[PDB]
Amino acid sequence: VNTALQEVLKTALIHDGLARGIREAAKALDKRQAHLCVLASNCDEPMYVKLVEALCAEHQINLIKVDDNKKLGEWVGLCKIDREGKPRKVVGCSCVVVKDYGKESQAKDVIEEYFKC
Amino acid sequence: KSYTTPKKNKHKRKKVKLAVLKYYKVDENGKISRLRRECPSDECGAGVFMASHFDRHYCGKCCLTYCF
Ligand SMILES: [Zn+2]
Repeated sequence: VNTALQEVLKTALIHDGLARGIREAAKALDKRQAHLCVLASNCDEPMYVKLVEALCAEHQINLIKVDDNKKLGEWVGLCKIDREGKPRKVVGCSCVVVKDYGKESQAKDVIEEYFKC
Repeated sequence: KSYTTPKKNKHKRKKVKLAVLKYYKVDENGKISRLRRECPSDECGAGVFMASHFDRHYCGKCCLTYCF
């Protein structure tokens, strides 16, 4: 499902279906428009983890677990430059709401049937 | 350079850490409890709050002050 997360992240990047920022995510949950969510767990935070699934696991919310903050940040491309090597300075992101409108693809039905059960 | 007249510095906004702690109250139950009054203006969304003064609240870029 990692390649499904990769293709839905590149779909969000190519269709502007991403709203990076946890207060933008809180606004998305408050405006009743959240479809897919990505969660970061077992990372370096004393009190942030309790608030992040407290404000994530409300209703009709998918659960994706990421081991490290920086690996999701490198994946989402906060500073995606210099592809002949590595990105220079990317911080670790934790939560993002994928408000994508692109639906007709290959792995979209697969990830929707995986998350429907 | 250093002139004769003094100059007031610009409004350097102090960084406040863990602000997402101070928006909702979390209990054993999963139901949230907002601590700030919500702005009903259509220019801003339903996720925004109001400012926390000591007499009455204050909206965001709407700049609308509501009394009691
Ligand atoms: Zn407003």
